[PDB]
Amino acid sequence: GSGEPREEAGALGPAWDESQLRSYSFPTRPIPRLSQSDPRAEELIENEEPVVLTDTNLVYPALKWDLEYLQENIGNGDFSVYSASTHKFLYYDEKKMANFQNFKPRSNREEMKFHEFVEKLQDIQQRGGEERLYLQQTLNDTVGRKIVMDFLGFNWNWINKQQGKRGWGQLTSNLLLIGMEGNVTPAHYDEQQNFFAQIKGYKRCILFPPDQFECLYPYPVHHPCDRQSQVDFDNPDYERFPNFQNVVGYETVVGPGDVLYIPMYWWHHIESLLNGGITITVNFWYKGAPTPKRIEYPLKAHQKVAIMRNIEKMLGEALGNPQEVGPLLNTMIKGRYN
Amino acid sequence: GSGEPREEAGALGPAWDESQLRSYSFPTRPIPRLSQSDPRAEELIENEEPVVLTDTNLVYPALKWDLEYLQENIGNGDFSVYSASTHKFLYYDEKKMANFQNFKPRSNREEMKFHEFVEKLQDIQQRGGEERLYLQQTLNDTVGRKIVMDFLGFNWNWINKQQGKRGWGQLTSNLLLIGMEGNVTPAHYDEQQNFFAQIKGYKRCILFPPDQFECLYPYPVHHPCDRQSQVDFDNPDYERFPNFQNVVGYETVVGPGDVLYIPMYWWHHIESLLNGGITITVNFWYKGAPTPKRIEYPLKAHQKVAIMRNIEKMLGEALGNPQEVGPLLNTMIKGRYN
Ligand SMILES: O=C(O)Cc1cs/c(=N\C(=O)[C@@H]2CCN(S(=O)(=O)c3ccccc3)C2)n1O
Ligand SMILES: O=C(O)Cc1cs/c(=N\C(=O)[C@@H]2CCN(S(=O)(=O)c3ccccc3)C2)n1O
Ligand SMILES: [Zn+2]
Ligand SMILES: [Zn+2]
Repeated sequence: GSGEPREEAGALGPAWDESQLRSYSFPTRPIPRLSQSDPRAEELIENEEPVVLTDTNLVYPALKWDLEYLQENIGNGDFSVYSASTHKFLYYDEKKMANFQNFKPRSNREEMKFHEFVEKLQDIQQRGGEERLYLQQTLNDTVGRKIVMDFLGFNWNWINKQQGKRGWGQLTSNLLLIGMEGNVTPAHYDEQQNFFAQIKGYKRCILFPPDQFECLYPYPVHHPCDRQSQVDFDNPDYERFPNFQNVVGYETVVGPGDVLYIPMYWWHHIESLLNGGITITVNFWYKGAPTPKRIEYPLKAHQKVAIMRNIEKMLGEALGNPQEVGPLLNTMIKGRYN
Repeated sequence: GSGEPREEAGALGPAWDESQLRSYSFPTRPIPRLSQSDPRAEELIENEEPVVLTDTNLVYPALKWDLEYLQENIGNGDFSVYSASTHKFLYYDEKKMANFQNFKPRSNREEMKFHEFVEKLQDIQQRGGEERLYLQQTLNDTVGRKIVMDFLGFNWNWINKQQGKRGWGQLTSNLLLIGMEGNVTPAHYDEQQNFFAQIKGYKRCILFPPDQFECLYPYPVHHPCDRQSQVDFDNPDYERFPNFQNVVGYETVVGPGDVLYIPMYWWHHIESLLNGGITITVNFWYKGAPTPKRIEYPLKAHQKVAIMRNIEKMLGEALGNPQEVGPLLNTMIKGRYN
């Protein structure tokens, strides 16, 4: 999967061991770890394939970040902090909750100050509780001068050259992620290009190419969990999701200084290693390049994914009610295309 | 189904008996036979429900038509004549035959003069052959003066008032249908409003409302047999088409002078009665009224049918190949909406 664990400099031991990885039913192949100066890494990014770049220095000034330094300097703004009773955080589109009245939400959001999230995490650790927290906040203007200086110290030269070379849209946001050990963001896909810059701790990243759509069974587009896989990776229901027995992933473990390119529409399952301490990540999201004027066949897998999304959307509007999308689609194919 | 057979005037016996009707697996209810002056008949047509009008005099001058009079006066143009080895005529869109290379056609068209079709039918009857023929030709300018006079004698006053009252488009064509006894046009639906004017002989008409789409399993839109039911009414495959066990039809027998309104998108199965002689029919097709500017919910069944047709069409163009429509639709719903 992730290969034999890397050895940290200065003979400080292995960065992790296989007992910090969760157990799943599918095989994986390693994502390549390359230098940013390696043309193989440019070839991968251009072909919209994942790659771990080891030496971008993208967030070099942020490698000194921890909770004390952040609490001291990140400012007095509000931070979105997500809770969870188990290791799996259950995200959902709150705007789409109206369409599914029989939807029980289980990972609630709560805005708080940074110093509150820090002492709330210290609250849990000593009381021995099993509640998990996950801070996920877009970096804004309300951060202190020191964080602004660190932010200005990012390798904007390298990443801006990446944005122009690939024809991507401009940077949409930076997401700061601080998570507890063992936290799991379940498999889902995003519609923007992602540079996943690891800062503190180690995160296991399992990626699935867009052509695995058939094996990962995303929720209906109108469901609050749109773009998330319905499959419970810890207890896969092979009767509902038989092609999950065919899924093959791409796996890597990113540590401080690593930058993982997650191509747009690629599924990713992200977990903070067991017993590995808190994790810190900053993401760089770019809107993908505009679709070519004339079409090249055969279509890319992510184009077919977008086609399916648009059919579901347009059908929900045409029928007036997203709940009728399913029965019409079954009416369309039953005994005609299946 | 069609009720007890009507008694012809002058004590000339029953117009038909139940032994001239084919045997099928589904129940039926009678289509109402009404006077054109009956408001119930106007209510049915306005609600796009079938009705048999008994006294339109729509094609009154044509009631004297037979093969001798037609051969004498219909002119020297070409007439499309369809052949068939069995009673079921297998029509298909020749333009869509490219998409389905593994399609074997079994009811071939052949253009000929009217006098040839007449003596070819006399050829078959005396040689005892089992080959069937079905003349289906749009009436054009190349018809003799006498047929023009008969055509001018149609009740244009009544039918034009119908066209304006319902907001329909203008008349698209008149189809002259001359068929042999026992001929069957299998179940299919049309996208225009139809006034089905019976002239000679009797035809059993079995209609299914558009909301029976699920029970009648039409071919893929890109298939040459688009808009036709895949179900063999003489040997229904309940394993492929389980909801055909739920279908209920509307049934009637039309004779000379009867006009059957077949509403747009209504399925119809039309058969010339066994041992009943040749049949003559003229159809009047009108494009339906333009769809209302703002939408009224819930949708009509035929609107959902049109929605499904457009998804299949647009998907075939987007993917570049109609053969990929099926697998993408299954990919879309398998384990997500089913
Ligand atoms: O725990 C982890 O490390 C894994 C993890 C935490 S958050 C996350 N992803 C996201 O938060 C967004 C939500 C929607 N998309 S988006 O449409 O591309 C977009 C991008 C920019 C602005 C708005 C929308 C990705 N991942 O994968
Ligand atoms: O044997 C019988 O009596 C039954 C029978 C014989 S032919 C027939 N139907 C048709 O020939 C057309 C083919 C396509 N449509 S259409 O889109 O509405 C249309 C209408 C006008 C111009 C062009 C297209 C109906 N039926 O039902
Ligand atoms: Zn994501
Ligand atoms: Zn028809």
